[PDB]
Amino acid sequence: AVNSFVKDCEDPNPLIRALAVRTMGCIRVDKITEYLCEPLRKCLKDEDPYVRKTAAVCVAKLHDINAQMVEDQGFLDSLRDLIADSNPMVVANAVAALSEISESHPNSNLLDLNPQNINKLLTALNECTEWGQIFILDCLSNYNPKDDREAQSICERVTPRLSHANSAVVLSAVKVLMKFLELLPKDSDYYNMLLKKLAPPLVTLLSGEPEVQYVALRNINLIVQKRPEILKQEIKVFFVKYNDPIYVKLEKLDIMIRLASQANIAQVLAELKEYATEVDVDFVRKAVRAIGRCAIKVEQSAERCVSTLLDLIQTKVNYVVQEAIVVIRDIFRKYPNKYESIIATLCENLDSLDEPDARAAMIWIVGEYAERIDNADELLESFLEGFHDESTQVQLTLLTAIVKLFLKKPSETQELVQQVLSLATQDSDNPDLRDRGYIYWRLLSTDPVTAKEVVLSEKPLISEETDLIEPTLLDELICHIGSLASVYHKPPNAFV
Amino acid sequence: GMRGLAVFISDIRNCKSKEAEIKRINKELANIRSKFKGDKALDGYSKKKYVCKLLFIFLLGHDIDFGHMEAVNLLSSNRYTEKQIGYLFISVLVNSNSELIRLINNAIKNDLASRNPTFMGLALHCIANVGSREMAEAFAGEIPKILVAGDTMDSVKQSAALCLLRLYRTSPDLVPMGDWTSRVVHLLNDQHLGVVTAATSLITTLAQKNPEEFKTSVSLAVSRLSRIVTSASTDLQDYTYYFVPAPWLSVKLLRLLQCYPPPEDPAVRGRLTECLETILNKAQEPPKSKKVQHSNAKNAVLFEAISLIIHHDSEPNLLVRACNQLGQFLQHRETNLRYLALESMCTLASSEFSHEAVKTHIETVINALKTERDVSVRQRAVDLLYAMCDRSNAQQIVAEMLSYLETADYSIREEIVLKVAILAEKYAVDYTWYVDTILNLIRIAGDYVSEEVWYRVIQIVINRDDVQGYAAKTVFEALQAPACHENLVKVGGYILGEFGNLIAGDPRSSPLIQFNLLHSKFHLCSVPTRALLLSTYIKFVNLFPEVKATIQDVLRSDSQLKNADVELQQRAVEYLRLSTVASTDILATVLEEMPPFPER
Amino acid sequence: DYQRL
Amino acid sequence: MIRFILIQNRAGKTRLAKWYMQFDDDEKQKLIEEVHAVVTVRDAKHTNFVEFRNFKIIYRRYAGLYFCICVDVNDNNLAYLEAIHNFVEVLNEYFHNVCELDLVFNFYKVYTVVDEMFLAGEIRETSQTKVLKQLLMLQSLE
Amino acid sequence: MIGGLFIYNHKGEVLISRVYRDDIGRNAVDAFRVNVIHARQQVRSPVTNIARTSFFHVKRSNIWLAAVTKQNVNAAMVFEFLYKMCDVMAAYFGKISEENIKNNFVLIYELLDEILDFGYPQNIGWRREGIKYRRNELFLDVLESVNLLMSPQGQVLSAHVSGRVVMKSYLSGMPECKFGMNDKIKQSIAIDDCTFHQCVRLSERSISFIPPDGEFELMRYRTTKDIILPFRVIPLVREVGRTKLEVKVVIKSNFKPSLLAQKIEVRIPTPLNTSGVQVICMKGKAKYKASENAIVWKIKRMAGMKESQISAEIELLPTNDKKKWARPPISMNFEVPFAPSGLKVRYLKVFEPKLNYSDHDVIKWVRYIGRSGIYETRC
Repeated sequence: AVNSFVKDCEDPNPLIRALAVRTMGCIRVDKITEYLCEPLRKCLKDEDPYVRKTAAVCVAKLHDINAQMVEDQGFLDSLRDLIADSNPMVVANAVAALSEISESHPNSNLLDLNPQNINKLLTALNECTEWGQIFILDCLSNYNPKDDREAQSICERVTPRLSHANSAVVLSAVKVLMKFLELLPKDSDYYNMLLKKLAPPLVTLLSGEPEVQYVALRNINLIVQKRPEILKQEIKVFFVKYNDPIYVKLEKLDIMIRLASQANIAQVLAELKEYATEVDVDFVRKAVRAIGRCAIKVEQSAERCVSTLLDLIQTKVNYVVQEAIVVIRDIFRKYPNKYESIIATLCENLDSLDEPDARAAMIWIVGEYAERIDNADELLESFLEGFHDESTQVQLTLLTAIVKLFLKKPSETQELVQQVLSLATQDSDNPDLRDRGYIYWRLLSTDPVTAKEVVLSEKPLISEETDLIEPTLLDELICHIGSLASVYHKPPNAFV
Repeated sequence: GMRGLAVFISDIRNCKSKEAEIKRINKELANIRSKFKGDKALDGYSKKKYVCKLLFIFLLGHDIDFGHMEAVNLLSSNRYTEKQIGYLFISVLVNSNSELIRLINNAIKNDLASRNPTFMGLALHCIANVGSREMAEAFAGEIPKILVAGDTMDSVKQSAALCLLRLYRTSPDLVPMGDWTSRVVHLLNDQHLGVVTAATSLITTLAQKNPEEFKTSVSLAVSRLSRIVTSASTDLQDYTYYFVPAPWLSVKLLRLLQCYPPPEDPAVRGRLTECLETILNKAQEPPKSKKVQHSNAKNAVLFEAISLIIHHDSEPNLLVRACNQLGQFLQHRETNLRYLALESMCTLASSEFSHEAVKTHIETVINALKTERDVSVRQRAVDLLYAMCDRSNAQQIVAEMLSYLETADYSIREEIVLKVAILAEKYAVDYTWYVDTILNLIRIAGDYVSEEVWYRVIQIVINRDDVQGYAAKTVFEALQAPACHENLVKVGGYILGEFGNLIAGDPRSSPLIQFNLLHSKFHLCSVPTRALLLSTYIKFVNLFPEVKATIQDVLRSDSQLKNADVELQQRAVEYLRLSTVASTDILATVLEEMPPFPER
Repeated sequence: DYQRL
Repeated sequence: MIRFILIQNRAGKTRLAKWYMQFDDDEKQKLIEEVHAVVTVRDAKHTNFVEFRNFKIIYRRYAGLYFCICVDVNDNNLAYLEAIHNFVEVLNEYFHNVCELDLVFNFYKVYTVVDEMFLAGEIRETSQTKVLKQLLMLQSLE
Repeated sequence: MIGGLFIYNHKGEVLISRVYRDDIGRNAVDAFRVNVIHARQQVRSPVTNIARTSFFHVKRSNIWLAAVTKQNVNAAMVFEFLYKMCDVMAAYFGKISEENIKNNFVLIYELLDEILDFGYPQNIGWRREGIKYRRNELFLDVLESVNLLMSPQGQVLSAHVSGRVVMKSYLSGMPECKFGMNDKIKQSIAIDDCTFHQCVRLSERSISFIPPDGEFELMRYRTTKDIILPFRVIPLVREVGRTKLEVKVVIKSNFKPSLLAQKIEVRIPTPLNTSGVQVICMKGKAKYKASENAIVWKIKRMAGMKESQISAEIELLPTNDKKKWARPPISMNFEVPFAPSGLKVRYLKVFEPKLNYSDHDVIKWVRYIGRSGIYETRC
């Protein structure tokens, strides 16, 4: 059929030619590549946008299999010259092919683009449709601006583009321009008017299907973490309505926290009050988490949220109590030695610990305020029953809390520290835990004098940093906003 | 007949989405409670229909909460159908009650004193299908009274034997060993083959647990085998399926013999040999019924005979012939034949006289693995290799099976990795090859390995001494790969942070380069990962104050000192404060080399 | 309803 | 010995399950979903032998029916397959036409038959004609 | 890009399947069937990944749409492609039904082969020149959706309108259209934001274009301020011990008295433990439905600048009274013959320089059709 394929590639009618090329381009055998190398040369060079576009797609499909080939590189060069084509579709599929082969990466990728090509692709953007526009956009997320001249010109070239495909093309354009924010914030004020420009189109995207709302909302949360100074006071708009899908509700609450300000305390507290009444466990947990974050954000919210979370503590629901435990741990880490009276209540509701993290939080807290509590020693001694099968992190937390408490009050924790150190040094399959046990055995046997210099040193605050992300991770996501990577919140270095 | 149950089933079955059926079943629950609580509980059709409807509802996926005394009522009845439905309800619905148990006991002991298959059959079915403590206690020696020197309806005998077997499975302690075995080892010759089957089940269990009591049966049972193997072309077509005379009893007696050593009686052994040879010879001629079931039954009998041979091990030549026949089946057209043949070869590999033949077929096993396109056969062949594993074996085996891991879907990946680790632990000849295999596997799979396997390899490394430098060098050579896995970061960080003194001599592996690689991989880490990296950094400070200035610079970042996590902040404070002093006395003292890990 | 523009 | 018995359709609606040892309902039902998942993905061209954890399943098809059988590790499987085939034969010859509606409406009859030749996790009766005779005599009286 | 593409029905079986890449296997479709349709863990995300395998799912009619890939593509483009596939299916064979899907094998195969190769989507572009109409006529439909969250304390919590333009033109030749409306931003309104069709040219901003043949949408726009409220709802709730509630709901017609409302729907919230409700209505008919916890009062017609109310007695079943009933908002659904935004059309300058006929030959038709979106009044 391959000979029949070539004969059809010689057919006067362009449709049969393109059909033959398309059929050959899909089969993956060791000899199809070298065989179609010769027919495909005169199909890229043909009197038809249909044939040229099909041959471009088939070149793309060709390079992916068995094709390193010098003639394949000649195909690449011919395709690159066919960027200068009269068909929007031909150049669109050509640049799509170029981008796909740019994923095949012996560091020699994309082979092109300079001011001349930049103007050509601007013209293509003018004269092509959704698919080609996206191909141009994500191909041009690879250029490096030489200076402010071309950056300025291309940015006016793209700024009007609130276009037909909306989400795809618009968000691709946002990707490109966010990539090309390198100019200082207060320049000749294109920057400021662009800042004003961005709010409307971003607002418009919350009016699609709940799934595009989710994708856009993920992207918005990422950008807000990157830049909070864009939608400064549009906190009103993204209030959750009572029939959203739950995930949208959750991330909307997260963004609510991201944008709460000095004017927002009253509305935010009311909002969280009606949201807390919902029955979903995850919703309630994230809502009280939001309560805690708002408490962190400002002091009046701090005291009000402490009061509300104490009320939730006497609501006697276990999981919300543990979440509020983690919250109050964070609060004391941020605002210490103000609300120590709640620790008595926490000790009363200490029988409600069924999660390792909340148990670790109680362990660390009772370690901290050992001066406050004369009874927590017996509690942690009861917790000493489980050395194994109690999760490594809980083991480390109890180890550090016990050693610090013994440092503060050696009179009654001597046998405890020797027994826990012996258990750590004689049972640890955790190499790091054994090393840590050895370190503290050669430390408490050296002097408490230096240990209090080391261990007892006070720790800095947190200063309103709720649920942030690693800088470089965020930056590399800013290379790939529109794709799956941003939603997954994890780089392609973990998935190939 | 009966129409109301059909009407009910049609009404509720023909329903829309489950909410409408929920309202329907609620209305029916109201109706049925109104009929039972209050109203007149009529005897036959009313309550029979009601309880049948309730049972259908319960099996449909809902619950029945009432009408349990009125369910015992059907047990206390004259009609067969009423008692049968009551038995259905009590057997299917068993709740936590004591009065119900006592009433069931009363009804069963009263009904058992009948003389028809129906009543004793229903009672024994109730006892065996569910079973309780007191109800088994009431007939501990009563069922033997039926099954001693007393003959009842043959189906009744089968029911009694099976019920006693069930009760002994549930209460082996509460079963006496009185002088009743004599008839049990007498009724094996009985003509009725169902009674033979039930008795064979009971004898199999008891004799496999109590060999001494049932040694008498051997000769009689082997005589039964001899007569049944060739009886006639029409002997008991009542018990003959598709031209094959009684396969199940042959298989069952073959399994029965396995509880004893090879029989001593020369007549028994000779007749057994002749019978098995006869089995082989009839297997020689082509099937007499082209429907597959004939072949299935014959090969079932054959394979159980092979099992008897392998367990008792009488003959070297017979074992080799069995191996050859099975090998013929390993490429047989039928897939089930291939499966059973490969299983039987897995068993037969243990036969040392045919183990040489099996070894010559190890390549055939490999080919069947790589040609299966059926998954199951490959891990079965892996198990076979596990059985046949010695040193040189282990070598070529792990080579082929790491290839067969790089061809593995998702999970057989991880558990075959686990057996690879344990096999290397068992058969390590040179420990460099062991760590080499470990790193090869972590390269191939990576994501699905363990949390304790690398614990064990660290223990081995710290206990082997000499290989530690080579291991560290190999690790440092490995980590320079562009794509780097996160667990590789843990293992490399630990090994190099604890042995950097040996490897820092080479400028390409200078302490500067080590720290550069570590801080490069720093941003691909979990929080425990970066805690471990902080610990390795401080131990590295112990190793080479040369870089300490840059090291002191690194952990002094705001991201770490004002970190939002407790333990990371604590570790940063501790390391910073101990580097602040850096007296080199406490610094060297506390940070020792670390004693080797004792083996668990 | 429709009205003359 | 036999653990339990399953007969399921393409969708997975539970018409019959029969156990022999003490077992809780939640584990029973979940086992139902994963055994359903395992069986439904296969087709004709696969060996009817599957191994999962500590048990093994035999499962033969009829039109649109899944008949699943759970037993121990060392039992003789294809013998049980023959038993199931004979079971289907006797059920077919009973009604003169076997269908799902027979299962729906003659569930007690199916209960009686399986009790008459399946008890305590083992085969009880293998002879078809005697089963038919017992069926005829026990269907007669009320 | 995209390899396999699979579709299900509500019963769960595969309907039509085509795979464009070697990567995708039957395991993907099987896992999709088991883990979506047969998995009872409802709470999810519209996308999912298992063992590095991305699954894309959406339900329309009773039909699942499954897309699977290995690489990090943009989701929005693929989703637009899926919407395009569904829309062309609906266009080609109307209602989307299982047998309707089934009886189109050749259509499905030729379209998938043409529109899509190896995962790559293939496909004046709005009006030709040979269109002629001796009766130059155009129709205007003004569709606007009103959204309101209304407080119990009498303040508008949120208000915004999504508006779209629907026009049906039948004109000869290549008409040059200039749209005239009060874009002063004296009659004037402000356009908060707007997106257009490809025919719209940027160069107060007016719309200059050559319209596509027949019916088409010129522009998409959103309005949030200066929105004329169609209705005002007055909630009143009274508790009567532990057995009854006295709730009377008053609604205000906030439009011209000459305007008659059509198909008025009011949904009055009631607790699940409501033992009964007695309905009183002076206009229309009032019904109580204990099932969904609502009181159904429908008004056929009722004029602007007027008021209507329902007297209701909500009888409650005694229960755990400590946990008080959280009142849902009072929701109303309606259709109005006017635009809540207030847009006024100055003109529509349509000229044909090519053909020798004037603007007076055009029959220009305009009407307003307002719809209710989310209209809830908290109580």
